[PDB]
Amino acid sequence: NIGNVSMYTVTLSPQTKLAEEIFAIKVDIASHPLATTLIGEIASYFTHWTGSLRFSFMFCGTANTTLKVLLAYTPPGIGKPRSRKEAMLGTHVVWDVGLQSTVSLVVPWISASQYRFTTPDTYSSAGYITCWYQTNFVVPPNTPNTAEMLCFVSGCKDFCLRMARDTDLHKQTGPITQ
Amino acid sequence: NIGNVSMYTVTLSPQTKLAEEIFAIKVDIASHPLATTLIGEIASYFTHWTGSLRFSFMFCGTANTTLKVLLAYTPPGIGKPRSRKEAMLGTHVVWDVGLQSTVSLVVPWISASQYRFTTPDTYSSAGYITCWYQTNFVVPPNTPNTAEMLCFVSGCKDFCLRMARDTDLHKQTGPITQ
Amino acid sequence: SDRIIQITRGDSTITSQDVANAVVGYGVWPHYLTPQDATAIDKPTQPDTSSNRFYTLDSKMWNSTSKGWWWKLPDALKDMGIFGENMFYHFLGRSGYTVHVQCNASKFHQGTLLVVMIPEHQLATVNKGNVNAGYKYTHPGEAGREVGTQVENEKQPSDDNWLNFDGTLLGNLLIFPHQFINLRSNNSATLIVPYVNAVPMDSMVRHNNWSLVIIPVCQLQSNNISNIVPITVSISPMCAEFSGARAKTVVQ
Amino acid sequence: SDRIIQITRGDSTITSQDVANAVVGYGVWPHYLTPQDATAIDKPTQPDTSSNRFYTLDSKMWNSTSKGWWWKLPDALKDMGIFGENMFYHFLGRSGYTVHVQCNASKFHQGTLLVVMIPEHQLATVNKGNVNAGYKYTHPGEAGREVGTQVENEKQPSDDNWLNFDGTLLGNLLIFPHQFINLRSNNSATLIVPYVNAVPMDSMVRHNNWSLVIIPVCQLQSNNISNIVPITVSISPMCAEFSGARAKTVVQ
Amino acid sequence: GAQVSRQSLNYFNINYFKDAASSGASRLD
Amino acid sequence: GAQVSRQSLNYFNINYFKDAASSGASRLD
Amino acid sequence: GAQVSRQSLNYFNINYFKDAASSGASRLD
Amino acid sequence: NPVERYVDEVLNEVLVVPNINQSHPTTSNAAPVLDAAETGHTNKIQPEDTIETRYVQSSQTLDEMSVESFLGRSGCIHESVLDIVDNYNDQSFTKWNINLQEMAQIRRKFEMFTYARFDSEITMVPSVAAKDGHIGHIVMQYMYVPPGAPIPTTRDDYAWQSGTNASVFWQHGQPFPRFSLPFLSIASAYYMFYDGYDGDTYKSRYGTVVTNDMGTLCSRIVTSEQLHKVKVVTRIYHKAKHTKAWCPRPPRAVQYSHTHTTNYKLSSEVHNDVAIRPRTNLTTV
Amino acid sequence: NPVERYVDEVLNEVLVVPNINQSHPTTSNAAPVLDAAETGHTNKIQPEDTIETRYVQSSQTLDEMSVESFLGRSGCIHESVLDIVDNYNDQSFTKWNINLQEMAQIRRKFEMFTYARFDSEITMVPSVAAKDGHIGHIVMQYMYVPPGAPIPTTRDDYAWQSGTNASVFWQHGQPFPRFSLPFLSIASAYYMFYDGYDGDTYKSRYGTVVTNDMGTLCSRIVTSEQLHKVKVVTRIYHKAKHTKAWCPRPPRAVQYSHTHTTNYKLSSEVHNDVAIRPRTNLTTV
Ligand SMILES: CCCCCCCCCCCCCC(=O)O
Ligand SMILES: CCCCCCCCCCCCCC(=O)O
Repeated sequence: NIGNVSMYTVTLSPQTKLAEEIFAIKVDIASHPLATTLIGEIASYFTHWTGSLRFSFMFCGTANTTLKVLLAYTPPGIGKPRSRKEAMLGTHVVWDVGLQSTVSLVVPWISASQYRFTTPDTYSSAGYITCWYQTNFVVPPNTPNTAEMLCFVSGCKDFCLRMARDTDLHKQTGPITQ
Repeated sequence: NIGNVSMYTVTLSPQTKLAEEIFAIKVDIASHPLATTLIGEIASYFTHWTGSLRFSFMFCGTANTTLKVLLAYTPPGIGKPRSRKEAMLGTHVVWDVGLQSTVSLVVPWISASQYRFTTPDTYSSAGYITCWYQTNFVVPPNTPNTAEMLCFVSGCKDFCLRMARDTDLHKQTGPITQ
Repeated sequence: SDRIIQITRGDSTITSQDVANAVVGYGVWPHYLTPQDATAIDKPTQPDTSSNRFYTLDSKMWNSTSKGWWWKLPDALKDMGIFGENMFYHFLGRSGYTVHVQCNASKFHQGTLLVVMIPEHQLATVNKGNVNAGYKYTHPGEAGREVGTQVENEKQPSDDNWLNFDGTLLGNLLIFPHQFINLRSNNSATLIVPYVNAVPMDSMVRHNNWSLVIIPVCQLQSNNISNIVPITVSISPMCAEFSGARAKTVVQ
Repeated sequence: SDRIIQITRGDSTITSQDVANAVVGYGVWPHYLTPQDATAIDKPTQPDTSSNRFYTLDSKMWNSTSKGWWWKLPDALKDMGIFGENMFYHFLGRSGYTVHVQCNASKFHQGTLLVVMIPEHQLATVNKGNVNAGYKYTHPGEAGREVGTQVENEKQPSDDNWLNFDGTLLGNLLIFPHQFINLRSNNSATLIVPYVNAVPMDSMVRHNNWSLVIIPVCQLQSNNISNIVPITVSISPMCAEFSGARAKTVVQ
Repeated sequence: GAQVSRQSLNYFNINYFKDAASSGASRLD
Repeated sequence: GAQVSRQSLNYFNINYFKDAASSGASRLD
Repeated sequence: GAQVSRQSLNYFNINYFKDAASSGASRLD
Repeated sequence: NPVERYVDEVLNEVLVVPNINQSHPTTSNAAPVLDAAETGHTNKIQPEDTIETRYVQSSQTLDEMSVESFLGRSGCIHESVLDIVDNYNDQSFTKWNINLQEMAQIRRKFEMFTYARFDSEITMVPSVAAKDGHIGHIVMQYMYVPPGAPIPTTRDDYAWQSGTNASVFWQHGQPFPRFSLPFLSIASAYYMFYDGYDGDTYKSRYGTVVTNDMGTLCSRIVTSEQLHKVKVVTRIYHKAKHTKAWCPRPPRAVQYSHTHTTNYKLSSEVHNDVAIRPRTNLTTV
Repeated sequence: NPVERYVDEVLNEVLVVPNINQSHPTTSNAAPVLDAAETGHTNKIQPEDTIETRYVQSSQTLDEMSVESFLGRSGCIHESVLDIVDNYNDQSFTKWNINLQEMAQIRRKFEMFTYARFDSEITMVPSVAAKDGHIGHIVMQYMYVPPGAPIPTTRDDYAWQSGTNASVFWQHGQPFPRFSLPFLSIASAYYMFYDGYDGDTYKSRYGTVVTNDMGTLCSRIVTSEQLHKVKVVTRIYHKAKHTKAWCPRPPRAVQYSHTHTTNYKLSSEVHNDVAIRPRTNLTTV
């Protein structure tokens, strides 16, 4: 998908098995795939971060396509949830698709220390955010059986970066000439 | 003409074709032929300039010689006018020769940026000033059929130079000895 | 000095050191249309300095046999910068003018030009029944018309200067805003005219409000005839405003 | 209702019964240049309603394989009525815009367009050394550019939508004034942008201040693909003013 | 220049050169 | 910063840099 | 010499040597 | 108080971040978590709205994230080389067309904005390499030649007289040279990007090269020819001061290839050209 | 206010330029554009009088165009050479008849006025070239010998005692020497030009050589003879301070040929001797 707009979309569709997993990524602001987002790029210019993160999702199926999804944040000290039941025991939002296309899940700052390192460090790995089918993707007849979802990220009022440093998300391997 | 006083005069005479072009030069204060004028020499000691320019012309034919001329300033973003009609669409002055020998055309500061480079630079080339016959050069019989015109330049109240630099209008290629 | 004049319009300034005062047509200075006299209800566009500036037409040559010249407004300015564009993109237009006619010679020359601004100069045809002057002939543009040259055609208008090209005597043209350019006295004429019409605004494409007529009433004479003596016309719209925007009208 | 919108500009009024609010670029509403920030000293011309009106561009067809489209301002309006005339008769121009992108489908359709207004969108070339995008390629006019069609040439700009045609990632275009046209939610996008530049006025012929980029981030899909789904763009200048009048510039 | 403040905690914001470009980093806000 | 005291024995506790980490050893108690 | 001004923005125009020729560039006007 | 503001500067607590307030369970028809990204606005929902938060006093400050701070660090922009190999007269002087386009690190930071206005602090780090053993007495001259001023063509060119141009003379053993430059543009701000040309033909130049002419830096070893050859490398560092920036933009995602242009190269496997790391699948963290 | 004037100095806004006011169309028998250059006066017409201008607030300042600024930049006026070749006693010292006539750049600027009064800041840049490898310990002595004082004829001449003359001793490795000199003339101002002689015969001298005697600068390497030969070049820089100038004049249009004289050389094709570039014709821009 890299090199294509499709790298930004997640496909949803009618499921035959219940509570299927849709996606899973680390919450760490400068880890992949969050790294190249604007907030991830800026975070990569600093050594420490703190605060809550705002993850938003916009459903892009037809207006007659319905769906309920469960977005969960799993605080650290445990592996990523292996099932919806395991995931919902943590922080989560049950999203019902309707007139309003977008939902937001806030990943609260839940840490032992006041700050965490922006670069991939065990001790300060913030946890995971997973997505699961709460009910199912449903459509009337004569309607596309798949739909896309867009994912956004930004920082809440308490977000903050500290200790300026050079980024490792960009390099120079030769002279830049005229 | 260089090396002769005639390099400072422009000849006028009875025309057989209407609206003939008399002269055309760039308005850029440090470009040629403006470069060696006093204001051009001083401008050559600075990197930037701004403000309006005052161009004056003194007719030197006999007191019985009449003439009407059109002096035009063509703001940039277009080539120099190829005809009087094309030129008069810009800023101009119709000069009628009479008891008062001199006329002045002001080249207003019409620029995108607050300043321009004094050295010949495309992006900040200020435009052109052209001269055309408005009617014709007319004289009674037994009167010289040609006459000279002198051209002057100076800066208006808003003229200003900036960023001192060494001039390229003078050089030293060897030791100056005793 | 009362012999001198400087007229500044937009980015243009015109001078003359030998004028004969100036004329303000019917004593009314041009002004924008007021809401009491307006009829069209859309907001007018007023180009201001980009249209209210001097536009110099093609010069003409005056010689011992010249019978005259005439131009019609706004037709003469149809191809003049922003003013011209506006008169074709809009259904309606309204404007006043400053007409400055230029002609210098020498003090040993003599000649007299009658410069007149005629409102509704409805031209006639001669010996052609009820056939009237064709559109093309009354819309010559900045080139205007040189009386006594045009090779006849059926829809061609009258070319009789003594009958004002309309069945009235030349001697009475003085009842219209006018001036004379008498070579021994002045080298220019200046006439400022207001908008004159029975409607507040009108089509600038099919209605010429004013006509500039220049007739040499006293033959150009001198003992140095080889020196060409041109006549140049510079016209500046005043308070130009347009209404009824749409695509650009293309004539012909 | 907050789903409805009516935008009136000059003699034009545009409506939409399914909008997603509107965006005002950087929170600044367009306004005329003040004397504190001005530099050019001649009096500006302000066409007002004859230039500050909606101009609708050529429509484009959106299909399952579309990679995107982009236009540059003021280039896209270079041939649009009075606004277009003014940008070529004057050296300097200044203007804000109201961009209204239109695209309706059906409730059984799905698709998402990312509509963005980028200031100084300096395009890149790919694998061509220091050779930059040629003037002609960044001045396509109202036709704009259809990403993924143009047959390559040396001075041809990048056509990589995921790299914003300039070496940056598509996902971050949201940092610029933007909206989305998500077929299940809205059938139009509205963006009002002010004049943005490091100088108060500039050449409208050689400097494109804003670029309108439309990328389908979610493929158009439905069970009635034979029905064509166009995308139409209507742009209205705001507070358009020009300075430095002269002859009309002719490009090429 | 010396922008002497008072509170005693006196603040001495000194500008050693006669050009604005010469001073150090700007204050925030 | 200059924390000027008075008693005359004037004390000039000067902080030459704009960061707390830059100052010398702390006072006791 | 110290030509101390007041406004608080205090100006300290100091002349380190005892000859006029030693001072820096002159003020304008 | 100019003294209370002083304390905040020393402690770096000028820009404080909001506290988190205690929240409670809710049951309402007002759903803050729901919105519409189509509007182009970011949902302003905060943690108190999605979970039951405790009260926490924030002590974090945004001072270090200020634009002044971000662009206020001195970075290398040029590495001038004067290598005496076999001809002192030709190799003892050089010139450089000044710009901030040749070094990726600082270029990328400034290019995160469309326009920027600032004064510049230039610091120079010269290092003399003794190729034959000794360095003798090295004295350097760095002259700023604004566009238009005569550029020296020999090491004894009259232009080195510097009768008007600013020149900095450095003596080996003395501290690193440094000077300030005021905002230099003929415009109100520097263009980090420029979607325009210097004309309207197929041969007109495109981009910032059109608007960003800063003149030339001419250098020379003042010392006359010495027996032992040296290689003097002067590294130029730039730091923005009293900074303002406008219209933020996406960070450079691929390597730079040339100055004053956004051009880039792409390989057959594009994932190698960007910092994005391929994921095994959607659910593999 | 001495504090408000201080702010203007820092911002360089002491001399502001006038604003442009809005103007309107006019029809009058008063024609400002018309005048008579024969009077010897410049028409004072401004843009508001020839076109319809808008109102614009000027922010430009003339500070940098002041005489103090124009002549207040340090430029090279001399390059003293002490080259040890084969005789230390003869080659380790030299002298120079002081003047500002030998370097074109600063000479031309000062010569744009007829008279000038100012104090001088002299800065010296010495550079020791190691011809044989080492430079040892170089100590220099620069002595100002006013006209009349004994001029040294050997490196150990008693005059080097400098019992009254001012001498500056520089040690290699220490910063560049610098000192100030007060306006030195026996008159009220320096003559940039002098249409006079030092007598009334065919053999009397003409020009500024008659009025501008500034004495001599005598230099020597204080260090006694060392094994390794060196070439010490001391470049002298001058900057005017607290300046006043009178009666501006045409700038030098051709190269200078000699000191204290306006003499010049002309080739067979004079357009090569001046900065004027031949035009194809009157209408070719
Ligand atoms: C002796 C070198 C002068 C040092 C460099 C000064 C740089 C300041 C100008 C910044 C303008 C940025 C635009 C660009 O990319 O060229
Ligand atoms: C050790 C050198 C003393 C440095 C030079 C001082 C120059 C000041 C005198 C200026 C008078 C100008 C007249 C001239 O051209 O000779």
